[PDB]
Amino acid sequence: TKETRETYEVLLSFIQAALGDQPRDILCGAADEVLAVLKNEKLRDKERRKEIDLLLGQTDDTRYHVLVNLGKKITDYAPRQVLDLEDLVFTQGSHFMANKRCQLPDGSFRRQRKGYEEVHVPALKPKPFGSEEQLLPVEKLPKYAQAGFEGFKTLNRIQSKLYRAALETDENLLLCAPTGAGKTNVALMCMLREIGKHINMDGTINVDDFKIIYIAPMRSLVQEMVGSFGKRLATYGITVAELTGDHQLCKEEISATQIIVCTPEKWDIITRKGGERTYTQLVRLIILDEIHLLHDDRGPVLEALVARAIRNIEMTQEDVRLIGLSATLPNYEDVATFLRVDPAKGLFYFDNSFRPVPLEQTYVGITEKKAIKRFQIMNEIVYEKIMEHAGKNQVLVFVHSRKE
Amino acid sequence: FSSKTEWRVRAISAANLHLRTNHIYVSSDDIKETGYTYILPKNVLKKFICISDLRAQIAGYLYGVSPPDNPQVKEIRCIVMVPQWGTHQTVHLPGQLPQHEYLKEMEPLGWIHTQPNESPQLSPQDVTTHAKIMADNPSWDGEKTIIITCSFTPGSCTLTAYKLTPSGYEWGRQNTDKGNNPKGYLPSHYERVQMLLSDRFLGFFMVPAQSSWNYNFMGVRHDPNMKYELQLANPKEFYHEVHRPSHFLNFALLQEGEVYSADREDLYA
Amino acid sequence: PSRKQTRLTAIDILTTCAADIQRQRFLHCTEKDLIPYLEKLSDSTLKETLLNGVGYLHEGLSPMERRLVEQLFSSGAIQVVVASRSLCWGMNVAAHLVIIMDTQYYNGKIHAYVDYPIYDVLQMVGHANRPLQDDEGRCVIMCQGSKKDFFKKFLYEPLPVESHLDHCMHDHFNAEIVTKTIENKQDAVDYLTWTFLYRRMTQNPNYYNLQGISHRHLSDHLSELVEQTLSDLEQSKCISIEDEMDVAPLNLGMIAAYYYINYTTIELFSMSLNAKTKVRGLIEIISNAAEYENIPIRHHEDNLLRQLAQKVPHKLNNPKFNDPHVKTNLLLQAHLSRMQLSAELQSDTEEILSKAIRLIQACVD
Amino acid sequence: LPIESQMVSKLPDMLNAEIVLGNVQNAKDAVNWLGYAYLYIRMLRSPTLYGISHDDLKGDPLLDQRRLDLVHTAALMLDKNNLVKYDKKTGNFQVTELGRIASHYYITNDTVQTYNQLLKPTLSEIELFRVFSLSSEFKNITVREEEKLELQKLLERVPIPVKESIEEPSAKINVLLQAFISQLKLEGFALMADMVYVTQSAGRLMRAIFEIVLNRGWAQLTDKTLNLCKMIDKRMWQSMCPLRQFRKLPEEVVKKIEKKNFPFERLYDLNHNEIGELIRMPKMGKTIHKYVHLFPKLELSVHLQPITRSTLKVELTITPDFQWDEKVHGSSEAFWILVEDVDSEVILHHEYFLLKAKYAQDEHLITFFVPVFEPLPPQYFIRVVSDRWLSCETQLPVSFRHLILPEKYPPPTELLD
Amino acid sequence: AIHHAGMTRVDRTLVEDLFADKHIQVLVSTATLAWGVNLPAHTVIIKGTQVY
Repeated sequence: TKETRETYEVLLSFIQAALGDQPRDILCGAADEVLAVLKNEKLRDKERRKEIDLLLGQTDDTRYHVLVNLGKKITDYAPRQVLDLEDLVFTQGSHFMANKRCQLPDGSFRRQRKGYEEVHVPALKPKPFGSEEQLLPVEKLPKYAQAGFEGFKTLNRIQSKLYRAALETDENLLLCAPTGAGKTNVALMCMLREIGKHINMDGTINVDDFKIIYIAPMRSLVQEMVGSFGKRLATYGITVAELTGDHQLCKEEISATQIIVCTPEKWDIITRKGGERTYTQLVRLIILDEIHLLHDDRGPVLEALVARAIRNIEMTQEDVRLIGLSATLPNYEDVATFLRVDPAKGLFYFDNSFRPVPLEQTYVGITEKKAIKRFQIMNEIVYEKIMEHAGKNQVLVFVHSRKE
Repeated sequence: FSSKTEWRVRAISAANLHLRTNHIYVSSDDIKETGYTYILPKNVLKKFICISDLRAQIAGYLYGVSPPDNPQVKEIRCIVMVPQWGTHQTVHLPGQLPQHEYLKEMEPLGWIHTQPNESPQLSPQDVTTHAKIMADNPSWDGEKTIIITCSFTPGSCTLTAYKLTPSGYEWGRQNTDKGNNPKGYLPSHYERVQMLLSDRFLGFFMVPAQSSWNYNFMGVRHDPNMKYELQLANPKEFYHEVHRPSHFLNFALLQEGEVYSADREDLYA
Repeated sequence: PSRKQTRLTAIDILTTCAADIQRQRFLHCTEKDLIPYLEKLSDSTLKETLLNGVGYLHEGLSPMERRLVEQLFSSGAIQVVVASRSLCWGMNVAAHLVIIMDTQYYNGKIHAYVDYPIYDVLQMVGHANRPLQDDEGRCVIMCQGSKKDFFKKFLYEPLPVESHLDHCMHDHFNAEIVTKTIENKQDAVDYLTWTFLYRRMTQNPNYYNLQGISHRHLSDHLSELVEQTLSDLEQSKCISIEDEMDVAPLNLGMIAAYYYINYTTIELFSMSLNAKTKVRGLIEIISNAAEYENIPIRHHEDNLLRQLAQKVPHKLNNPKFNDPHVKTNLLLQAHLSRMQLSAELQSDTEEILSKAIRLIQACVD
Repeated sequence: LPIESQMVSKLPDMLNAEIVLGNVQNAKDAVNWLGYAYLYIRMLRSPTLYGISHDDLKGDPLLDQRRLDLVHTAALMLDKNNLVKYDKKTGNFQVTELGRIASHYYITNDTVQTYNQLLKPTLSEIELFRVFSLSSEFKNITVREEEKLELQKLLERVPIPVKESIEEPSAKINVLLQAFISQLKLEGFALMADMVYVTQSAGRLMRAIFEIVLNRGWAQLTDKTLNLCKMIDKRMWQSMCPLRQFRKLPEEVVKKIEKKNFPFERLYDLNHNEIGELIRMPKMGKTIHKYVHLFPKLELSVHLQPITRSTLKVELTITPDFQWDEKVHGSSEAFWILVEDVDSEVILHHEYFLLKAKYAQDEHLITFFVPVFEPLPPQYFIRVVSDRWLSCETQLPVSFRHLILPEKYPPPTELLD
Repeated sequence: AIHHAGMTRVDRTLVEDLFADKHIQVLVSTATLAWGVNLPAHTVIIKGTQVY
């Protein structure tokens, strides 16, 4: 009843204040359980209070009385055809787990404990260096590009793998390489080629011939990218910036800006208004960074960008380089077709063995019937992880909420 | 009292005042024929109804001229809004009459005010107000200036026009007590007068120079002896943000609340 | 709107035609037939654009070249063509559809865009007429949001026309006084009554800032008018006003009237040229001229002007590079140093030079 | 993991914006466009997943038919909401201003039709907020039991009455927007995240409202909506001192000048000393002054002459009255000039005027014509307002009290037959 | 040690300095830490696998 419901809401608020942000199933369950204990008559004196403290965390001598009061104030315990895009478009996009089955590695195993399954996989084994092979120093690659690589004596294995197609071809690129492989410095070269395409004897990198567009999936990423891209490409004398501009105040500002970085969305609105149509035809290069965002709900935007770019090039007959960067995932040849990358000379694939620091991943899950119980189990799991971080290693926990 | 609830109820109410605007009635009753007859342009009437509120009386001051070669009709060409505040039964507006250049071309015809409940008489508060203006102002002629009462009828607006009789003027000059039934009040004090709405010409507004007109939400900032200038511009609505600073000035907040949810996601523009 | 915009527009049209999946739709003869015409060409891109039957015309084009293009079009050799706005007046070849876009043109002097004069627009529109054959003629005017309603109103209705004499006034009173057509203030008012201004003033008095439609209103207005025109003319020592009634021409005014110039120009001259002035000064004084102020700047050419100054014999004192007087100073020095230029500003140089000598001689006088 | 396209969900919105850019005229160009999508190659190489049986795939190998059907469905969706006028016969699309506004603000086509049906000239702020709250972009936002305790408190601490609505999503979204503008911190985390969503989307939403309602010409509501836009952008109500938009200023000083009521435009009369004397904080006297003269101010003159009995010509002369600093005003400053009719009811004309960096202190001359009507009115008004700047406006009554209209023109001599 | 956007501006950099020099083996931060300025960890472990 309402006389009761109005108190239930207050109880929920009180439980929320203790726990903080949590899944709805778990918080509600805990509240129902705290209330259950209060209502039940098998516990007397400190005992019930102690049990509540163990469950809801430390409680002020003043807060417990209020909780008890709430409990006491509780009365009871051909022509086209129309189709539905709802059942068609996939719900919870990018979390779908579409593949029917997953193949476990030999190293990986399963050990289930009470309330939680724990999975362990060891570190990967680096592919042996090829016979008569070696990493390219910053010497043996073309004269001009070498500038701005200072502090760095040698190229990474993968960087060294594809540098040739990077600087010698306008063929579109796709690389799939694990986190840590240092992917940026590959794309950097793809830029140093274009920066080199316009050069003079008595002046270097004359900058009004090219405007480059770097599309990155996240906002901070844009900041830091303009930050390092500036330093790197500065040898050519090129100035870049983030496109946060409101359309009209900063257009004439970004008029003088080259190699601008932005989120796909920004590029799409700004093209819909036409802020782009003053820029374009001065654009020989667009970078799609983390193009696997195609799988996200945000995916259609990237799809809208690239589609427009291609469909447009067919009218103008003036072409543009397109450089895709993706995490290592199948459907690579499909994204290739999409970017009009010639699979022959333009396609690049590398599997999970190329992550610079090999990754041994263990997965732990809770099969608890009740969310309330599951929340308690999660805390216990963290403690086990902490013990391993007992030695000289760095541990780090990414929680669902900042407050949490 | 505080009427915190009252401020909101009436506020979402008044957002429909413009509906009234297109249903209005006008008192037709016996024409003296020796009297003047006043024409009110419909546009100012609409706007004046639209700025008002259904409890507090608001008032406006009438300015007009008689058309050429037709001295017995007074066209009302202008309404002036001055710093003021109302009650449900009356309106307190300052001693100074409008002074301004656009006004020099015309004569004052009296005033007009909103009247929450319809009464078939000129409220004692009114005859008293009018007489007391007239006492202090020779500029206002007894026979030429009127009080137009605009009452809110259901889903509608309905209006009448009064003149003080000399009996009335004397009573009102004299009268102290502002209660709803003062001593010596009589129906002999006022007289109905002939008024017509018109779509033939447009009236215009005059409005306070450095502020707006509506002081209801600051009563302590209003004084009988307060001075004001004017400008050519339209009145803001009763509940308009400007008339209520105290309410938009309710913020007690520590900035660091923003620390929470420091995930900033934007990726636009 | 632009001299250069004509080239670009043709290329854009060609690209659109290519997209339509059918190319060279605007060429009604084979490529073998156009060869005799293309042999006469300098411009390389024009050769291409003319390949599909498309055409263009601008300040660059010679009269023969123009006559040829017109011939090819009317005879049906070429399907469509683009043209600079300046050529709306002097163009002898008509059409079926005529579309005007970017009517507002760029002015360097105030650094802003300004609308096409309405009569121009009407002329461009009248350029779609083919009475011999067509039963209709068509026009599409692409313009800004602001400027939409104005055209919707004034292209269809007949046009009003008002007098400007009230503003440009002095020169004629001066010249007329010189002929002794105006011997005294009265003759001046009388002269005024022969004009179109006289006609219009009482018709739409608020336009001429005349406050009433009455008799003494108009009379007082014309009076105040000759009063101040003769005063301003006497202040400038172009005339002498005797007894307050009569007038006579003086030395200055006599000169002015004789050589027929912008009167303000030679007044400026009068307060500028002094005993010690020499070619340095004569350059800038002759530059500030009424004729000089008539120079046209395209696309806010300010940086180019600064670059030109950077290498000219005489530098300037904090010059603004959107100002045509500065531009004519620099173009003039450029001519004196026999320096090569882009034909764009070279045409301009030639036009300046056309009227230069007269001004110079006036300074001599 | 396969990389698949979520394109189908957004297909109606994507199609619009392409018609808006003029890149698709008709159905055919639409199928040609969609033939460039990732969803196209995925529908080609895995039809089984995308809703195509293999037999009808064999029946149409190129997917010409299925793609055309999808395009037709998208067109129908766009039309029913009046983004596009497209008849099935020709297969051609026509753009509407509503469509353009929709594309330009990346607002969905359900929201935009909600605005089309809801928005009327006579809307109060009270109602403007509700219409905002009805945006289809917010469709999934709901009100949780636990938070309905705080929402009530917030509901009584808001300046604009929501009370039209009780606790339902509309109210939550409304009170949230107000909370954000009123700068209020929220206890619940759910509400915080929610509020963030609402306010971030609110810029584009309110703006598309302004654009629409301005294109219609309804003066009062375009004021209320641009002002709302500014209030969202700056996170304050107008009732607060404009000096706040300069973040360079101390909070206690601002609050101090708000304490005494001394109308802002009255700060220009005062010198550096006279300023500090108001709040009795003379040490601040110089710095305040800087800001007061940094605040964008235009003064404007007008020269008006009648052209025909129907139309007058207006020459507006804008003279910058403020000191430019590119670390404040930046490269450009934006202003709407709009001439409003007698009652400030209808907008007779409006232009977007933009004063660049170089040209501060240079008076700009704008020339435009306005109509006049049969009951010749006492005056028009010429309003000029900064786009982004809040509480920054200058109004110029243009009085016709002395206007003498030209004699009406006789009919042209008839063409005889 | 825990680092989050919520706390501060400069003390984030002052915490990052503390972690690089091995001040704190275990730290808790929001995803914005992974997307922002780049520092790795010997072993990482997201908790609960859920987001709002």
